[PDB]
Amino acid sequence: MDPNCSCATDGSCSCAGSCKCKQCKCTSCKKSCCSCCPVGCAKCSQGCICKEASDKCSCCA
Amino acid sequence: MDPNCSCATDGSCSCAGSCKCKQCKCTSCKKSCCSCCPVGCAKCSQGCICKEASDKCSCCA
Ligand code: NA
Ligand code: NA
Ligand SMILES: [Zn+2]
Ligand SMILES: [Zn+2]
Ligand SMILES: [Zn+2]
Ligand SMILES: [Zn+2]
Repeated sequence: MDPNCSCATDGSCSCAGSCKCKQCKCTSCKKSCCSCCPVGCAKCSQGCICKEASDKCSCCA
Repeated sequence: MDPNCSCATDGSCSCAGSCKCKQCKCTSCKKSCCSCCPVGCAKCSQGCICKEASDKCSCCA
């Protein structure tokens, strides 16, 4: 339940993207690296390239 | 054609994952953030958590 994930660390959590974690450690959870892109974004797959403002981004299509 | 992507920067590239880029800027390309996980890995979607050794990882299922 490190600063970045508040979940149980025993493998059992089913948060599946409804958590508020920054960097969730649950295998059920596939949230995006940013608020401006879907989790599937091609330009961000090797690493997030956006500025963490939130809102909406100019670097991805 | 920055240090991290060698592609043409005009939108036209169709490398689609056959490039050697570290952080490819082409919208056709969906390579993984690491060598030990598929691009779809749940634990790495908000940010890569693995150690860049390459090989195979202990943090993801
Ligand atoms: Na990409
Ligand atoms: Na995740
Ligand atoms: Zn969880
Ligand atoms: Zn979660
Ligand atoms: Zn390319
Ligand atoms: Zn590429």
